[PDB]
Amino acid sequence: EVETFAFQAEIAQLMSLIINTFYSNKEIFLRELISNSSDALDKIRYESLTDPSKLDSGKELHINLIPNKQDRTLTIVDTGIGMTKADLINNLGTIAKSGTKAFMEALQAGADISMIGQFGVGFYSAYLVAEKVTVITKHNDDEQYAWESSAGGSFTVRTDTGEPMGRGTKVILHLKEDQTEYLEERRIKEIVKKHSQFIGYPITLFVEK
Ligand SMILES: Clc1ccc(-c2cnco2)cn1
Repeated sequence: EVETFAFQAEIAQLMSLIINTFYSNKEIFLRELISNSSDALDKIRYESLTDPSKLDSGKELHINLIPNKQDRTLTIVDTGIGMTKADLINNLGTIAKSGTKAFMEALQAGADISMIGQFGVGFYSAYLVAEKVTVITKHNDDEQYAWESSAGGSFTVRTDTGEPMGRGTKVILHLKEDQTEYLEERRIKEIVKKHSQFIGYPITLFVEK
């Protein structure tokens, strides 16, 4: 059973700007998604300080980067707090309407796309490199769900029958044909070292057969 939703107009406009603006510094998508994972891990860690049972769904707090050249996907997995169905529908747990308003003002006031994370909407930088994004998520208080969008003004949500996750979020980037450098080990390592060197969780770059 698949539910299809329209993006709020302001979010559709944000996505269109990300997809259509000429902007060469696309590699920041990875910094933004790793930062979101770190924020999600901080949240479950904080809850666990007063309620250790919050980690019954998984004690390890980490980030995995999983390239797959056969599927043309880069997957960012974290064991953070995850998202409820309501969070997914409400712009993946962001205040994206107000964040977009500020971001678009800043761009007209001199800012560039790399600054997107200062406005709480860094997730959408995935569309710098991905033609489709799938988000699989499991929060302690809800079931496992899959969100997906190829932009174009709509997203879907369905219960996920795939591999159970325990707790956290998996962002699957279905890369554009001309963006496959982001599956190359040396390129990913370079981006992590440049932009994510102070993230306080282990970031494991998986290798391929
Ligand atoms: Cl990641 C990103 C890329 C482009 C823009 C933008 C806004 N206005 C023109 O381009 C914002 N964020």
